[PDB]
Amino acid sequence: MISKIDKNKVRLKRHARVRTNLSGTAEKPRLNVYRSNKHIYAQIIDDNKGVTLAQASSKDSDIATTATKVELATKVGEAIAKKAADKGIKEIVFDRGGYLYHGRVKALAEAARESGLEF
Amino acid sequence: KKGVSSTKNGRDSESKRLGAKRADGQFVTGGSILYRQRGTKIYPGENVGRGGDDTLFAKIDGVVKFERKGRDKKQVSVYAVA
Amino acid sequence: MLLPKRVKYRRQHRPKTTGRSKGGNYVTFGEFGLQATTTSWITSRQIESARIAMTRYMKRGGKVWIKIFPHTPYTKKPLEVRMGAGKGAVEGWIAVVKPGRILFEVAGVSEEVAREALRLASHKLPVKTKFVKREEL
Amino acid sequence: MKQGIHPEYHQVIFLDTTTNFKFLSGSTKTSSEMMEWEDGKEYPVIRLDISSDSHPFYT
Amino acid sequence: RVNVTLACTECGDRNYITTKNKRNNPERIEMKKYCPRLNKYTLHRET
Amino acid sequence: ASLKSIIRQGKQTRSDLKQLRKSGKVPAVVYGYGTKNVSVKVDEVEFIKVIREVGRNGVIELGVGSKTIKVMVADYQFDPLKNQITHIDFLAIN
Amino acid sequence: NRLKEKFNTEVTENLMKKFNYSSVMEVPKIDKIVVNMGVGDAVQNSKVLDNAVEELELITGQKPLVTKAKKSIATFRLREGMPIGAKVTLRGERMYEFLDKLISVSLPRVRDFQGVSKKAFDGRGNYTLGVKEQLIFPEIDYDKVSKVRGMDIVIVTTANTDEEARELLANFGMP
RNA sequence: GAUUAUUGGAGGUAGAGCACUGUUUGGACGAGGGGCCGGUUACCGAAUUCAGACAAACUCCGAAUGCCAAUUAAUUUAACU
RNA sequence: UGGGGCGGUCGCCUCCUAAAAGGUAACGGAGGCGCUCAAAGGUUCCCUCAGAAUGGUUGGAAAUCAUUCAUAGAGUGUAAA
RNA sequence: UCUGGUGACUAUAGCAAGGAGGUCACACCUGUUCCCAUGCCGAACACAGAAGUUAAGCUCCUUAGCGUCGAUGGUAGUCGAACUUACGUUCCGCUAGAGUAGAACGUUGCCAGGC
Repeated sequence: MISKIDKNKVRLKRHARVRTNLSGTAEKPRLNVYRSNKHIYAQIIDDNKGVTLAQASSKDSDIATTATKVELATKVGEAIAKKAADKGIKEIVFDRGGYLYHGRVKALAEAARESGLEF
Repeated sequence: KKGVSSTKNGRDSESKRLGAKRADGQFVTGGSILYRQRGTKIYPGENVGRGGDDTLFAKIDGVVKFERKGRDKKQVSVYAVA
Repeated sequence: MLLPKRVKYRRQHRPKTTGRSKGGNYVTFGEFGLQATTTSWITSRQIESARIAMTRYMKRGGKVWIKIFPHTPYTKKPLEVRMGAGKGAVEGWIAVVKPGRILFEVAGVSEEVAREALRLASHKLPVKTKFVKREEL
Repeated sequence: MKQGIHPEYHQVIFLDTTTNFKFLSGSTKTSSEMMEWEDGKEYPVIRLDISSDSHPFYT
Repeated sequence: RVNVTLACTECGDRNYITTKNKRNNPERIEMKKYCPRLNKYTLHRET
Repeated sequence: ASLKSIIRQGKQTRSDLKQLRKSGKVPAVVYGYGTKNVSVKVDEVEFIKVIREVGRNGVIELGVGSKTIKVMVADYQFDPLKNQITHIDFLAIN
Repeated sequence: NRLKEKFNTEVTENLMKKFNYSSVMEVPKIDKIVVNMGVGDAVQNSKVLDNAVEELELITGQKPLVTKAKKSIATFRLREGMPIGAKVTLRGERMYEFLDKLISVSLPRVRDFQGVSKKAFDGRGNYTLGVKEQLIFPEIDYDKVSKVRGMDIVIVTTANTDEEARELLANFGMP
């Protein structure tokens, strides 16, 4: 006998083992990330105070298409980078969640990296 | 005397002046020691480093604060308002 | 019976003589029993003689429970030899008690019979004692 | 499907004379003597067995 | 298993020291590290 | 089953406590539904009489001041050695 | 997926009358099977292990893998190392296309009276089955195989226990 | 500097306790190798339980007192190089 | 050196004695050392315990494999911590 | 006023049990061609689809049943003092462990939707 489960708790555990040496100073805030199944959501957060700094999403209607599963997040990285052009347009603290530098992640990552911001 | 037989359990170490060195409240240096230990009885927190021998040193100068860490564990903080 | 027959170390420390009974001060297995009024050691042997006496007086009568085991050794050198060039071998095993600490219990036999047997056991014993019933109320 | 240690199987048309139970697989990449389409265009080399002909219960 | 003395190419001195194991590592090992003559991490080999 | 008590007060020292427990009385503390953590003391003798009269359990009327309270035991601290009692806990069922 | 719809009909016919799963989302499916061989004592039988590998290479889609001994258990020559294993994970369409194959060569050479067996389970939904390699390699009859072996076959099911393994064994199995 | 009300903290003694390690009971449970024909039954061993006890080199717990330091406050008279 | 002597030992590491800071003797009690690992090192990225039963081609029980609990007991290069 | 992570509060925060919730998100899944993917699986990871999902997971509601903490009082123990000669006695303070009443099945900050 054996059972199937949710992966998000493992994501979160790995995320916690990451967060140890990794926190939003409110100078290089932590860029927290989440893909559930369909849309990928993101938030620049201060952790010195624990308070947000932005709010962005794939299913956020501003950057919204039916492109790739991937270029969607890339668009979001451009859009949130413009949002950061307001402030926090600098090199900051990136969080790979309990995820990897690959796929949707890497796409959106370089999107935000090359849409102005130099973490 | 006459035949005094021998033994062996007469061997031990030279102790190591372990434990703490400073207390909750007092003010410190940058290269200052606060605790000689083994393992991690207490974990360094703020402005503290764990050297080779699990020796804890406050990074900076300031006051000390021992405190709990989790539900059941301990840590150390150092604050430099001073 | 239900024991790890081994030990950790041989030469251990001579325990605390003073104090009080941490427990074992009540009747559980038998109905009648004996508790104590002193706080001294036992040498694995007054028990032997005592249960022998109680048995052979009971004529293989009632049932009996010892609440004891010498968990602990002592040592002794040979006769009055010079001092401090080691620690002597063991000579026996002991288990100190406390006043109030039960020692023996019995059932399946008369009150007075038990009383007599226990009295008789005490006489090969080094400690003042007391005969007791199953506590109630 | 342990890739890295995966040889090739294939859903072969085990076309036996006893009911032609051609719903099997393996590395029996043999000559398709019966290049059929209702079953796999592969080996019917499973020629004769008793699994569908003579069971000890229903022979 | 000996006191292992690596000879740099042109750092000019008999400087660096480490452990080896002849059974594990009988041949001549080489690798990168800072020879301060040049301000860089450069290769040296056993000799 | 209508036993009385008398109220303890604060800082009953080692001395007065040993004296009272040595007297023909015993300290008690009651709590539970219908009551607070109330500290009193009671005659050992009548307590034992009602024990032998009722058994282990009994909804007893308890006279403190004016009120007769239904109560039973919570537990008790009892010395087997010398077979006298040192403390008795009580629980009210109301 | 040959026995797939066969099972999909028997559930709605039998276990939707006995078990009555409140949603199709909660329907009892099999997960997979592990096909780990056993010892294959390759203290010098490296070649016998190669042969038992090549057996499952062709029987199954994946070959096994040789678990080095974690221990130095006496009464057996093994140590840190000592490749003494074999391990195979049959999940998907291979699982089904192999299932229909093996139950269709099983009774001819297994020589079983029940048709396959009645039980060897361990009380979980896992068979703990040991064998003598009769029905297997119907691709290569027992002419060139060097050594009898029997895997440790374990059902892996969404079902609860071996009692339900029986109910699903009702599909092209003879318990 | 010292002493004391006040704080704040470190720590695992004493005591308590089985929660590990154990050491020990008793009784049970069932089974095992085995009384036999592979088994019964007993037997032990082990597990499991009930209940119980012991511990310098056992601890889930945990004092008092002492130790360290505070803007520590008050009274003294030290203290250091 | 509980006279000398014979015996035995003579330098480091770990525990207990050592008395809840540290420290602390005994010809007092228990164990280790006179190295190893270029991978058992560094970095990055994955994984996560034996054991027990659970039981089964093996089955000496248990090798291997199988499911649940397992408190890290597993394991952690070398003694105990 | 549901979600998301973000959260700081120790689990009286829980465990287990019982019930509702529905592809706003959640996840079931469709498969592997696509990057990627696994000393040994599209298992996982990653890829591409959302086809059907609350059944699971998940939220809420109930049980404190398991756990947790946890009184009051009291005990030992212990400072100190004074006694005497005691495996001590007494007085003064500190007052534990265990037990026991009892409890709680969460507070909570951020954001943008959702409201």
